[PDB]
Amino acid sequence: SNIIRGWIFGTTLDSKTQSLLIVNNATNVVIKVCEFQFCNDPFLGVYYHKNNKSWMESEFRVYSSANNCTFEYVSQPFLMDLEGKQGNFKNLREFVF
Amino acid sequence: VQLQESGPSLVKPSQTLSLTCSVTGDSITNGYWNWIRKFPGNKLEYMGYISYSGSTYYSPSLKSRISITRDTSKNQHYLQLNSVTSEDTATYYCASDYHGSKYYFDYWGQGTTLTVSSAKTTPPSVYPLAPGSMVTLGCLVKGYFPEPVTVTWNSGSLSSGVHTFPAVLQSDLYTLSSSVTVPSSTWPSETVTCNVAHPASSTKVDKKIV
Amino acid sequence: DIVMTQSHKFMSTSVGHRVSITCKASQDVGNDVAWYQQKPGQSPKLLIYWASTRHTGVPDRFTGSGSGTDFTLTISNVQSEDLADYFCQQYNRYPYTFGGGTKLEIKRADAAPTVSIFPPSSEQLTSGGASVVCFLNNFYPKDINVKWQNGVLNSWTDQDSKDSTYSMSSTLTLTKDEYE
Amino acid sequence: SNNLDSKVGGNYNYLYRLFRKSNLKPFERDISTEIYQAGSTPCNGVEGFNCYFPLQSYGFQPTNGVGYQPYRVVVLSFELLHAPATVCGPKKSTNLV
Amino acid sequence: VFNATRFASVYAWNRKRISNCVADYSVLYNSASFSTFKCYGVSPTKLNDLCFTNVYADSFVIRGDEVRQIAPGQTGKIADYNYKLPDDFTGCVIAWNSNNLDSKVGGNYNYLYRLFRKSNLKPFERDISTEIYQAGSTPCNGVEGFNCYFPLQSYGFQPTNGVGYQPYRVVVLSFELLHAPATVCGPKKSTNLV
Repeated sequence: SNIIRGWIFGTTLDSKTQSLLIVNNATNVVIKVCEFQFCNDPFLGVYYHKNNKSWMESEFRVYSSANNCTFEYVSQPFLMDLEGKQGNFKNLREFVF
Repeated sequence: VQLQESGPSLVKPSQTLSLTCSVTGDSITNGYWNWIRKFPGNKLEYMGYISYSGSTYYSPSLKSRISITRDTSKNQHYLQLNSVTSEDTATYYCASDYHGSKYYFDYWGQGTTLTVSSAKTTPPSVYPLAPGSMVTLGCLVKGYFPEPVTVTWNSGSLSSGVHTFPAVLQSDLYTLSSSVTVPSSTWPSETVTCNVAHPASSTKVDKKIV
Repeated sequence: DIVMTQSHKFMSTSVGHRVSITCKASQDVGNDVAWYQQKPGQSPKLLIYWASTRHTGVPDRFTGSGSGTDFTLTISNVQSEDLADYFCQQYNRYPYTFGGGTKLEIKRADAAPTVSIFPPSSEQLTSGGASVVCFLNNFYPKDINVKWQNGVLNSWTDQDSKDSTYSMSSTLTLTKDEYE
Repeated sequence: SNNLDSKVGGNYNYLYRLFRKSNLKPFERDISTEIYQAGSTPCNGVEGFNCYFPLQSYGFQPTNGVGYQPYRVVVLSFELLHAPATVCGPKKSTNLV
Repeated sequence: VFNATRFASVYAWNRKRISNCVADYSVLYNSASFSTFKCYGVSPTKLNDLCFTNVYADSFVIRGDEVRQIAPGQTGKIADYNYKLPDDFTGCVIAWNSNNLDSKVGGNYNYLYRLFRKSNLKPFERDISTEIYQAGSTPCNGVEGFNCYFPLQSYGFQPTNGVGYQPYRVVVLSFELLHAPATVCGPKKSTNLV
């Protein structure tokens, strides 16, 4: 149901060194390498899960601010299907870091 | 025992720097006294010590420019630093070795600031700044040499709201700038005295803001 | 010459953890380890003697031990008032030559500083001077990219004890013809 | 560029610093574009009594020659350091048989 | 060692026979107790875990600029001419100042040292001969001449000289790691036989 979006990498998960995170806000797959100020629990949020969802995401609770960025990439835009379907698991993704 | 650091604060380079640490409480019959130098930048270099029997040691940081003497009848210790330069400007302290009551003790003195430079003295000009919930006062020090000099507020008794700025680089001389904050409940009933002193020429200027 | 090999000049830690200051010397003493403590703005005082007791005014959290090469200063539950200069020395044979030195700091995360520019007073314009004072608060570390650089008299202070941040003050000393 | 940055009467929309303390470091950006004030009376964003403007405005007129003509200056900065060389054109034009 | 009255010369030093014991590792010199702080051969704190067969307390008096020359495999004014440490030297060289102990009225001229020699010294080799030998590439051929240097020199131990020419008493931690059955170990607990 498109809950897992990306991953968070870094030395100590703060703005001391350059951190790595990827944000998938159902529009673009953007990978930024900045000094993100991560909180005690970073996550995301989708509004109106019951009715009028419209397959969009607005909340962003990953970091507070960032500075001294190094890499930034914007991929091809697409439409993420956020429909609450019932059945089996459909997406099978493997990653090696 | 307790030591008291003293000595001249104006010594030209390529000369002999002399100091005096007097011993108060007991004569020089038992114990050991050492000399240390406190450099800015989280550094504390050790120089040496002397004993009552006459044996002395020297630190290997200095090759042949360190000599420590003392006097038994005067209860004073002396430090003779030869071949001084501009990098030897540091804060001097005096310590004493003492044992007693099944514990080790190393008492410290007061401390003094010695400046070694070859530049000439220049008298500063102190000019207060008139203000125009909090009141902003100022005291500019224009026309002084070299950098830095003794500059404080209310003889070091004022620390809240004190913002000390470094000097600027003009064509020939330097210029200081400092400003503090004073609430309106004491203005203009209470005044702020700007104390600018020059130890290299024995100049002490006291200016009040009114 | 005395070669006091150290890993880093500035060691980072946090409140509640254990401070690890190691004087990596090329000798060994045994059960006689001594350490010093010098607060900024105060006289250097005795901290650790004979590796088992403390001096007057020293809390119980300051202790030192080790064997062989690594002699590690142990500070349990380090508070914000423990920011001082530590040096390695002994009290066995004369002279008492000191060590290199280690300055402590609190490891935190970086943040954007607050820029506040104040106009100069009217008394400096009459005499012919100018001073554009800009304050920066709640930033980390002390070495950041200051924004409002050449000619600006920047001066950084020590680390704060409230939120483990830094403070600084920068002025722009100008004249009447350069400001107008 | 006399088609957009050239108006009759002078283009007084952009400013420049006239005096400062001393020389500056390379690539020093200062965003101080407001009117400086050292007195107690507010200037209210306009010039007046004891309200001097050191950021003087430029002059662009179509009747002027090549001396005061607007030049769209694009500085091509280059720098070599310990970082690997990345942006100068990774590929070139070759041929094949 | 350091509480003695005086030491001998650099060629006929008075050593102490040390065997079948454990050295006093409770109170030693680590945090720069003396002037010289040098260790060579092995890791400088690998002494308690290793045992040594022949331990000698080699103590002699040198100048201030010659306290760092005593090292195995390192050249110097007294290393290749007066005292050569063996290749299995595992200790350290540390000296203290003795300007108020070994000096006298008029200067102490009882300490001498060899400055030049025909060949380099072997590991664990000493010589007390004061005759004139070949200085360098050109031999003296008996008497001092034929543009050669004078090997036998004397120390200028005077109390009115500089700090670099002051007398310095040394202690050589001659811990030899040989294939012989060792006698001196450290204060450690050995394991059993498996």
